Amino acid sequence: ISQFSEAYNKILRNSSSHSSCQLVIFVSCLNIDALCATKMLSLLFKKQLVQSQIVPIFGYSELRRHYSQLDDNINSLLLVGFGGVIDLEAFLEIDPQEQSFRRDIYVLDAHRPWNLDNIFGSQIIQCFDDGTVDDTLGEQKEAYYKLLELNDLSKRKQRKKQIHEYEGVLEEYYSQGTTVVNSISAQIYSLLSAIGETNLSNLWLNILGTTSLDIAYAQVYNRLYPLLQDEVKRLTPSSRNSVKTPDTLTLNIQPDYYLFLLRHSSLYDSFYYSNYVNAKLSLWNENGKKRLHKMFARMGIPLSTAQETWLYMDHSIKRELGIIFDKNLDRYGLQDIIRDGFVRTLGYRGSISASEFVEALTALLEVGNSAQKLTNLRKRWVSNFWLSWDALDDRKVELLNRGIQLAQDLQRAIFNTGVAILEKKLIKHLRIYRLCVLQDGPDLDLYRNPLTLLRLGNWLIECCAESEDKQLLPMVLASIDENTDTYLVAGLTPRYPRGTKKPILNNFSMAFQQITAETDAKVRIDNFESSIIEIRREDLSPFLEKLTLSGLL
Amino acid sequence: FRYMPFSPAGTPFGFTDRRYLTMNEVGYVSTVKNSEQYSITVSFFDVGRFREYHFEDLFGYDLCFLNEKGTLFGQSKTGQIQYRPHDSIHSNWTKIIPLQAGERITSVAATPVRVIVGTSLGYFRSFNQFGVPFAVEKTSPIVALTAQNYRVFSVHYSQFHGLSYSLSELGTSSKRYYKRECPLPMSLPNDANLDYYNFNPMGIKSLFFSSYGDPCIFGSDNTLLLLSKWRSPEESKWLPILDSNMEIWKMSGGKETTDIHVWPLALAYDTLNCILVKGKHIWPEFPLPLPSEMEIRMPVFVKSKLLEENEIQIPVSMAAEEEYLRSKVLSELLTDTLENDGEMYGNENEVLAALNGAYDKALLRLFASACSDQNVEKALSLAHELKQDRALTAAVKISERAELPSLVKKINNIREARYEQQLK
Amino acid sequence: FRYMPFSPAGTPFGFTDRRYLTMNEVGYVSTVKNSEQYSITVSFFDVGRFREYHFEDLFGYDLCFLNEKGTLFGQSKTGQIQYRPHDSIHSNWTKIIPLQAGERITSVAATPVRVIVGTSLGYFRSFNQFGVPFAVEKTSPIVALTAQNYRVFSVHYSQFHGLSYSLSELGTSSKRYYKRECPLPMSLPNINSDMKKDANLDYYNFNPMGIKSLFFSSYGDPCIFGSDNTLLLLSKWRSPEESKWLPILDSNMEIWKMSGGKETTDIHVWPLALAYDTLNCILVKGKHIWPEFPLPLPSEMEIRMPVFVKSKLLEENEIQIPVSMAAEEEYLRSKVLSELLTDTLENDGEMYGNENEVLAALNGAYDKALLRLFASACSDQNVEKALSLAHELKQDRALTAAVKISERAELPSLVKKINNIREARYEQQLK
Repeated sequence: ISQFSEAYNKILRNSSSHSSCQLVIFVSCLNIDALCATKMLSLLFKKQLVQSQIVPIFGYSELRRHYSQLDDNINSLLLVGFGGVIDLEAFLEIDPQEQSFRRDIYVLDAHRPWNLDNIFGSQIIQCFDDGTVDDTLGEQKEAYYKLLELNDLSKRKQRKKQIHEYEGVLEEYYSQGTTVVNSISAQIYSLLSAIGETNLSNLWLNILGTTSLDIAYAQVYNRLYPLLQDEVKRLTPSSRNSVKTPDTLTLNIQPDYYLFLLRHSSLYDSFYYSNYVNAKLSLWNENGKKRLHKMFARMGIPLSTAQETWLYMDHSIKRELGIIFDKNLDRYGLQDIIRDGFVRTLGYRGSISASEFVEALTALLEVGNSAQKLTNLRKRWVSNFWLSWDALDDRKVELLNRGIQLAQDLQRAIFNTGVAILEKKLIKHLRIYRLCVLQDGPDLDLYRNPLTLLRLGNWLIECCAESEDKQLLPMVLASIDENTDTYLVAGLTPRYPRGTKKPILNNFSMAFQQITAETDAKVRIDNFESSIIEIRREDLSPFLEKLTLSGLL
Repeated sequence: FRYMPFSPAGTPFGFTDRRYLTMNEVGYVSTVKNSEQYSITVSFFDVGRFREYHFEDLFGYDLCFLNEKGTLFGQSKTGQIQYRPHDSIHSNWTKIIPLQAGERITSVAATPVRVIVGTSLGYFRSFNQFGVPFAVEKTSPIVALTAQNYRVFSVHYSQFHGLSYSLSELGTSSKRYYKRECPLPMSLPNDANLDYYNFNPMGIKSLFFSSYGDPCIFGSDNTLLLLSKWRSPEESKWLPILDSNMEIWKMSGGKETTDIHVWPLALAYDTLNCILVKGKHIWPEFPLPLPSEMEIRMPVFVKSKLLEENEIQIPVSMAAEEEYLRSKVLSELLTDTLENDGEMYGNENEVLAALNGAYDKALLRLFASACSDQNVEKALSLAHELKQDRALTAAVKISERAELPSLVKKINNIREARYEQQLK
Repeated sequence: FRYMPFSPAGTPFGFTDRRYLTMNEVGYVSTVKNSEQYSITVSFFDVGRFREYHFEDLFGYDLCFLNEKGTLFGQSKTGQIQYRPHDSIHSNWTKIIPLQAGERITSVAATPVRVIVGTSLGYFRSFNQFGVPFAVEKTSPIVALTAQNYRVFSVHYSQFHGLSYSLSELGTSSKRYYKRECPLPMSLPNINSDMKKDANLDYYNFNPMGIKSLFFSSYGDPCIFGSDNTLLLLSKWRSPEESKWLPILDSNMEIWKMSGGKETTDIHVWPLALAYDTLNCILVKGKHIWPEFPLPLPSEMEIRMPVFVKSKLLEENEIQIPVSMAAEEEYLRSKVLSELLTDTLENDGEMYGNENEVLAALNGAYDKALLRLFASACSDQNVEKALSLAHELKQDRALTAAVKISERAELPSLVKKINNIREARYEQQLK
């Protein structure tokens, strides 16, 4: 219902004064795509000359202590992706006060399950409803529309069953798993194009966020293979090379690989994550530590000209892999390596693509630093978030490589224990899933912050990415570092070996409502993403007993 | 003869895949070719007034015209046109113009209340701002169009006779003709230069209307022509008030290059807006050039005399003749504009007072030179061209210093004759 | 299409190293080249008023125009012009017109109050008698110019157009247009393949348009004489939508009648001056159509309307024309001249002081010539044709004479029809 140009002009006139008419935006730090959408919105507000206030919020239980206590004349609140599932208007009471209301938020939710009240019956929740979903549960035109108003003994009895007929279609709905169907990069960049501001930095920025979802889903960005192509041609800066210009930020395309961060460095530590790619084939160590030695130590890898040979004349060897894997194409047919990709340059200072670039932003968000420990743990993640947001200037150079050298040990750290829990053989296929409890190993500290955990699962979902022609169910892990057994347990998604036909989002959050509804015996859902909860030590064993019988898939 | 699609201030493709569709004082419209379609990108100079936008071209439009309210597109092969207003209140409309065998649309134009479409066979189809047809007229084939408000200015070129222009006004009662196919004095031309000639057979680089109501044209001969007194056919004539070759030569130092051309953008009462294009091609490419302003100069010079007297510099005595010709044309047009249309900005009186003061001052420099060479008779004719009464008093002091008592009494007879006519 | 420098009545060099620069009713200007320079000698027909003089040329001035007050010289290559007044009151002046590459001065003109300089690109630069520059005007390319002390007459032609005419006046405040680029249907010269070895090829190379001479008449009517040997006079020039060209003289019929029906080509007509009844010319005898050194005595040739048959003149026989045939030609000649003289006196007035005696004699001969055709219609019993001839009479005394011709021819019904015309004119005169 909200045409994209209209809300911008409408939010322009509501706070454009040179006083404390302050509009304030909110963003989570727990997602990479959540960042990059906000950054481009801020800078146009700079050149439209408006005063602002940016606050990060990491926790879903924290939202009350950051809004509902400190407000004076904020008319224009803005928020990025928080309330697609839980209704905030039930979470936060706002009485109707002063039909042409006095304070209006927007919302930029990116998730699949929506909330019917937030689009229909909108009076303060001006949601982003434009040509996003044209089929916003198109059967709803009589269910709640007759729920609003609700001899007659035989007539109303039928009328209660029609309500009960409406009740089931609101029972199967609001009982679905979640993803993000369309990235928040897609919306606001399309909005700016309706305004029409030509800067390649924007075109460099919007493609970053959709690149982040390349490891969570598949066919979401497969729709955006044209929308990457047309813009880099329509925003063609030049037909010539027009060489030796230190400026101008030229944009091109070049092929690239799952074997990653190569152009930055280390065909050495590729050896690990080449075996990641052979972990996608049939092994983790055994044949490859012979098999890699047909394809790799063919050239001893130098010290000085390796600044030139695996920077420059590896183009003789990328060609050679390009003429190796063309004859590994009709015979091997493993198509996780050749990819189209995208690249940028700075005139000088090396070529940096966007494949490796999202990798540095994840690790640099991680490291780079009763109830008395969680406060001094929660003040960390907001602070180290902040040194990643300013990473989008040229002014950060010698901090850019800091995350780079950080990243190529963290994988060496995370692979150091993944190989341990395999060889321990503590994965047990009980009946439905597989359960693993990392009770204690070395280096437990790097598992408090949840962004590492999805990567550990991302490595662990791919150890079981062999054929497995029955029981394609992901796992649930367990780890503990701190007191009272906090146990940030989480679930994963099943994966496809590039063949989504079946609708596999999640079943656990439906069950996560169930166990949280039972006894409230020290269970917590205070963390933001529903795929992560907490548990007590004496509750994880009756957790699974409630889960091995409650088959909700 | 081949009927090529013409656009206002358009540039050809060359060895590239991109070009400029149209170009004016509002902005510029360009197209970028990709793998399967075309992509139209519209950029403006005043970013703070209008919202910049772009869209994909599925049909493949090659004709464009830009005014202060919208953008009009046209297809020469299928006759499909589309008008896109900048405001979201007005809805888009699409209609297909009927075309015969071998008929191609050569020029389009748009005003906020009327739509002008011209073809190669001379069919004149006019629409309103909603698409409702009013009349179908059969005239000469239109090859170039320009419009400000009501007026329709078409350049006609047939197969045998050719080279003519028409001037009309789309009034509320009926269409009135001020000129009925008068001959155009534009000079026709007798690799960058080779490719430009095929796409543009007449050599018309750009054409637009001035801010003071006079039609301007800029042909291949690089001479700015000014049509003065268009409301009266008895005194309607073309005035070449600016010569390209003279302006580049004086500012540079006394030389003349080849790669520095002058593309016209707009003329707003003092200078001609331009883009300095440096290179082999005569058409610009994509960098963002800064707009420049060239001061207006009458093309009256000798070439052998400037080399003997030596950026090339012009002396005092020689510049007085050029200053007299420039001020005489501008003062006559500004006087007729205010007495018929009135003020437009509110500061026309200060411009007129400063121009009339410099006109009488420049004539006194030539008046002083005639007295030094003892030519009393030439000095008598110069005194009659003075407008202000204070200029006649200053002419007496120049005459007394040059020891000519007979010339002094002749100035006083002009003063008594003007006072008698003023009291009648 | 390359242009050529045009002058009034100019002749080319031919097989010699000398030629005439210009020629008019005032005199003639010739030049003699003796291996390094040119020697311009200006001779006049009136030895009593002005004195013949000559000088040495060091710039090679080929363009010239002569009027009653001075002599103007112009250079087509460097653009240097020079005006030389005959009287000792005004001093000589020299100015150089700036010209670009390719652009050349094709025709010059000089009036006593304005200076007219025309170029090949169509630039119109006008100067006054003191040298003050005026506004620059850009128009069509000028190939021919003529003037008589007050107005500017320009002829335009290009490679993608055709011959036109313009009439304007250079006033004190601004330029006023009487005629603005109206089409002129004058025939172009048809050079064939056999003309490449002819001796008259040199005349068409210096003048491709074939314009031999052009000048204004004594009463103010524009005249032009092209390569088609037909004298064209512009009638009704005060009305732009009513302007008409009327041919009143043709040389192609007069040569054949005077030579006794022969087919020789050694007789031509070169127009010098025309003051309403006689075109002054020189009888040039020889192969060349252009004059050379020493000029013969001028002869007089009265104007005649070109209305004759060729087979009928041979059957009825210097060739002589009968009475009956000459009455039709006399009616056409007098009708054109009486209409132009009437409009001239009612708008411009008298010029010499004897226009009333010319008008009275012309109107008397007009009514007398119509009665000869009126008598022939009554003899062949055509009563209806005689009725239309009576309405063309102007004088009241001519209607009385028509009654006596009708009574002698025994036509009583024709007599009463003349009286109805008389009563109708008296009623209109009293309103």
